[PDB]
Amino acid sequence: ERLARENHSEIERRRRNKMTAYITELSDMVPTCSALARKPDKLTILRMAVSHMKSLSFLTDQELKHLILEAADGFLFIVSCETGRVVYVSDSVTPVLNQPQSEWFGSTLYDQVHPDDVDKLREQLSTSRRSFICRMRCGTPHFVVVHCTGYIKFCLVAIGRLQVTEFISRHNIEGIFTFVDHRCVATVGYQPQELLGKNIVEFCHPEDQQLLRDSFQQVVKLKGQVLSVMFRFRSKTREWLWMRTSSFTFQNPYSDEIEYIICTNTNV
Amino acid sequence: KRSSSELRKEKSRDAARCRRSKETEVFYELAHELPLPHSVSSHLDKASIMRLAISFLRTHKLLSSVCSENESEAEADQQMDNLYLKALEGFIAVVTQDGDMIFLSENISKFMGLTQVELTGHSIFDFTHPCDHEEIRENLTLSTERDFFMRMKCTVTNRGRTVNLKSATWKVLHCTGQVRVYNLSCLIIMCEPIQHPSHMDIPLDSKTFLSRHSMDMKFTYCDDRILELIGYHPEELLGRSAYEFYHALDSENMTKSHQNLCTKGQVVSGQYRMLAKHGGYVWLETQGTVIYNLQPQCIMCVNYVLSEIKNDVVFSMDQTE
DNA sequence: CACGACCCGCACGTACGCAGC
DNA sequence: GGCTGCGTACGTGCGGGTCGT
Repeated sequence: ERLARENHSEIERRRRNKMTAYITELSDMVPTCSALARKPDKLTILRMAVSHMKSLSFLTDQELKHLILEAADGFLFIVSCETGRVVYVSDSVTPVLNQPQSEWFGSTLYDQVHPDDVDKLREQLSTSRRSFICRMRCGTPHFVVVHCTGYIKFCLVAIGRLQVTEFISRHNIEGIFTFVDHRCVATVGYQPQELLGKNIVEFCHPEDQQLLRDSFQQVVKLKGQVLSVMFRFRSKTREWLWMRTSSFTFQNPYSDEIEYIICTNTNV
Repeated sequence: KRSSSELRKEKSRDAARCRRSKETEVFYELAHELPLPHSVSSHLDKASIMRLAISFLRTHKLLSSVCSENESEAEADQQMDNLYLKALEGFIAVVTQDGDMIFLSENISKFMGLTQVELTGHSIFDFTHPCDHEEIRENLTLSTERDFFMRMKCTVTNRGRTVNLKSATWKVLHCTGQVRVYNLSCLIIMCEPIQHPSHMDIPLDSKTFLSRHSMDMKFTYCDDRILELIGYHPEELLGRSAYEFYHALDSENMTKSHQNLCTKGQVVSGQYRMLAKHGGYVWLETQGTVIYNLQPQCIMCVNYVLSEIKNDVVFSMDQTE
């Protein structure tokens, strides 16, 4: 009994705060009140509200078209289920793909996707609703990654939308090359297989190699935290190269156990 | 002074009653007016009327001051917009600065159970799982494009069809959109729930394969269609953690995806690249979901493949073999 | 479709804050 | 300072809602 009175009176207070704040929220939303000299009688405030409201479900399909265009670089298209030929495409195809509609309208979808995707395409056209991922043209060839979302009714209706000097290496605790970037060959003129399967210090300079060893020691010691080390490095032109390598221990997000040392290797 | 008392508050009783009459009859006609059918717009809660009114009006505010009108009358076929609604799979949220959901699409029912009728105008943080409220909060203000995940309430469940608020199961949402401005701004996102592997509601391909891993992305199982696509036998990968195969330029983003997967329930990773048994890599997008008891047990992954294989260039000591 | 369990929303009566002949 | 028209804020009582075992 004596635990409801307070609870309620304060629930009520919450309601008053909330609601009167709703009113003063609506006040500065209807032109007439926001322009008006001072605050009007709540009653008259929302008299004005009704009167303005009538002066206009929630949005028209046109409005929400606009809306979801401003929510995704994307466009609508319709294609016959099992011939591939395009039937409709929204104009938004041009600001998304640079494709004239005279071009895109005639076409078959298969002749608009990435070649090796065509197989995957017909897989998604065999007779509920469907959704998948493909690559598409760009015109004026650099293709673009387009997510696709649609259904079946005869033909298929859907919407496509697009998602918006140095080199990198992975080692284990010993320093053994585990992964090596391809751009490495530009950096030090080496072929990854001439790097994989063996350590890194044998590429460092005789009077620097200790800095390497104990720096790796610190990297694993300094769990997760970054640290850089400068040293000299054998190119395959026999020539030596200075090197700022930034490394840090990767420990698994779940298990926080070592996986590999990630080093971003830069020349200075 | 009872002769005074009788004058004091009788006037107060019936006049305040008169005002209350005015008040009410003035509210339910606002509600009546609403875009909603009189069917429900009529017998509608008091405050919710205010919610919907405010929301509707603000929506038209930002909408109109996206300019996007002066040439509004002519632009596209109207049947195609009818279809524009339906073709999407996920709902649309127009959420303000302080997180007031001034527009949720109708499609929302199909996914969250809850309707826009119940939600339009309410604060987002009421409906979103905490521990996300701050992530969301970041995503709401200050380029302009947004892409993240959030845990929202759901009243449909795995085999249930319908449910009420009390039984709020958490459903994860891939949110992708922009942030338009009209002086203050407004977030505009398409949210799409991640489909569960056992409760698959859509078709896969031979082009799309499936794997199961431990909570540290150490494999447990995977079907044998791997070989045909990228050249690995499933049994070559069991004890192996997933990071040992990831290309480097991605594993940071993959770290993001994994720590999300732990912190939330599911993730959709970016288009990463994975090193084949031999030369080079293949593009890839994985949909990951965690399986509980109750305690976390497993992680299962719906792996979508995108392309063929830098065909020869070697990357790791696995390929060097 | 009962039943206290309640929780919610609702309005009523009223009490403190401001005009003015 | 009287006592009234004019309004927004506080607390309680009554009716129609949904759980739960």
